[PDB]
Amino acid sequence: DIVLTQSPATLSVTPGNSVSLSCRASQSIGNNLHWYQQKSHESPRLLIKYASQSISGIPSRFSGSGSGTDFTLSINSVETEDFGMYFCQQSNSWPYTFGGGTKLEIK
Amino acid sequence: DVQLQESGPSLVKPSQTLSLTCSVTGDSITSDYWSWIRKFPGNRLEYMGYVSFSGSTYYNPSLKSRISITRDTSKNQYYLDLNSVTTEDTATYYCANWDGDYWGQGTLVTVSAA
Amino acid sequence: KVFGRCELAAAMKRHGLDNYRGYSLGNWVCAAKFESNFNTQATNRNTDGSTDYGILQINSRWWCNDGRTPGSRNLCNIPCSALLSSDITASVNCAKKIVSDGNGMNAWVAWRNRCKGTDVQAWIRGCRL
Repeated sequence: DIVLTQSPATLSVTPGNSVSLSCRASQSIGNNLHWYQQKSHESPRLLIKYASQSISGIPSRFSGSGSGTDFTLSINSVETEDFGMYFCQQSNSWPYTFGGGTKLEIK
Repeated sequence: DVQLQESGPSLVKPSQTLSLTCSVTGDSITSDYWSWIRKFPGNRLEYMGYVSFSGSTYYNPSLKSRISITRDTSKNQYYLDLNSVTTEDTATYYCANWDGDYWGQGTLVTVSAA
Repeated sequence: KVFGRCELAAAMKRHGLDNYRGYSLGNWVCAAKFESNFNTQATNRNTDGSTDYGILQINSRWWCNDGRTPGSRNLCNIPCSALLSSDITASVNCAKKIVSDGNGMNAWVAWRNRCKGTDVQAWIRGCRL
């Protein structure tokens, strides 16, 4: 099983500031890493697919980068609507696995 | 457009079979891959599995083969069966398409001797 | 566009097919070779009115919507024209969904008849990746 590790586990930021969230895989997965957001009492929402491909309907301030085993999700100028949990997921190999997640909250 | 919704018991007893139904609207079940994902009390997500258009299935080894995902064309909905549950199976269950663009609302299912 | 063998292998590696769902990179280059001969604009009308599009000849009956095929299912939720671009993003994204089914790479007839069982890795040898 491929293991995805996300660090930091928690991140506090002031709206208007930018942040970058990390996700590393125990082995190479090419570009097969996706990013999800999840608010309390809500279902996960796909933000970025295949490491860096954009998703229709998602704010442009979200962007992903990486390949191999090192990936990052970036939020240019954080907004109030962005506070919640962020998870990366690999689809390179079965079973699909998720990283532990990073919590983004107001400073 | 497409919308998904989970339905089923919220409380189940240890050792019994947990079953959930996912209703799809806006398009045919036969036109996509369908999955099940659950969130454990600790903010931990686990991809349970999915069933592809050919009917072939892929289950997470972690489920030790207690899982089953079937489809019902006429009713345009698919299901999740999880056998011999323990308190370890207490979590919020979600159904979603393979692409990940369509998710249900998620439903908490608590396993308890009560 | 017609990719060179090594050019496509490097590109497909960039698009994460080096070891996707158990299939080594050689499989994908070999498949493209016998499916479209590395031509991204390649198309082929079938006997059922469906058409295969792209470097990977993706069928309009089950995978993409070209708007003129009977029981089109559009499993890749994408228009077939997107699979005819010089940019292989769409073709790859869709091919990954196809191979994620139980039929694996058997979905590609040319791959099954000319690659499955052969030294597919030969297709990436002698290349700067």
